[PDB]
Amino acid sequence: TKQIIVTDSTSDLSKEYLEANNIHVIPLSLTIEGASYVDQVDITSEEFINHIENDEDVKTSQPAIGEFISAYEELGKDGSEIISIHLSSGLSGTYNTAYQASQMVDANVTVIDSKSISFGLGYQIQHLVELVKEGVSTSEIVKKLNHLRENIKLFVVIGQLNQLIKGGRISKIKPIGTLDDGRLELVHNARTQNSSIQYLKKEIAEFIGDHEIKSIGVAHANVIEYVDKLKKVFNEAFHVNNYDINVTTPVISAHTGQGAIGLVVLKK
Ligand SMILES: CCCCCCCC/C=C\CCCCCCCC(=O)O
Repeated sequence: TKQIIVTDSTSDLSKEYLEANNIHVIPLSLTIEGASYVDQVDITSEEFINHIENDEDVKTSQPAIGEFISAYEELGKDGSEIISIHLSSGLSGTYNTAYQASQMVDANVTVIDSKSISFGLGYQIQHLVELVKEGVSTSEIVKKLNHLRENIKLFVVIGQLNQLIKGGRISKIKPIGTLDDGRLELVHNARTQNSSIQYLKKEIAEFIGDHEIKSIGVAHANVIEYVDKLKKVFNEAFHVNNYDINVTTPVISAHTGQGAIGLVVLKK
């Protein structure tokens, strides 16, 4: 009776969490100097960083449609519904490909465009896990996640602007972007790591008003010291109880550059 959850490799949730909650991941790939690697299957994050530091060209790719078709038909084998939630259609063709696959299987699959990435997607997955445990219908789940998204704010501080430009995801010093209905918009330029954090503090204070923070996540492109600077400021400003912190997946850092951070705040 419980729906089965599928996602892609861009949520930045821990492997322990994904495995513990039976979340099936369809991974994206990277092409580095003419050779491709499935993220976290054929290449580790340490290995990826070594390629980047060697000035190598990197591109990313959505999963092949056949990977979705195979997964959906197998997971649906006993008649269970599948809910397949993906990073923003404004950032990747993954969602569209999942939808196409859903029209080519006998299984019953509902595909959701999260309009987000990293913990913005991850927190939707975590809420989805809870709704499935509670027995909520798929149609109601879709509506509830739409409401939840209005309470998520995502910022990214770009590590290497030239990488972001090469990757093509811009829809509209340290550049700072946000997602606007799933599309990446650069909204501010900060002069330093420290000043970027002051900007983010003020923007988060504006976003939350007198609301509590339910979850706060920071994903980072191999720069924990920058994350720690943010935690120190945010601990004083907002008295955060716990952060979700992870090294971001190579598919994301391929676009942001090394030294980037992604801040995600879910308000109550
Ligand atoms: C450092 C962690 C940052 C987390 C927030 C990222 C916000 C969006 C900004 C840039 C990342 C873009 C990733 C695009 C992946 C495309 C995959 C594909 O090839 O289809």
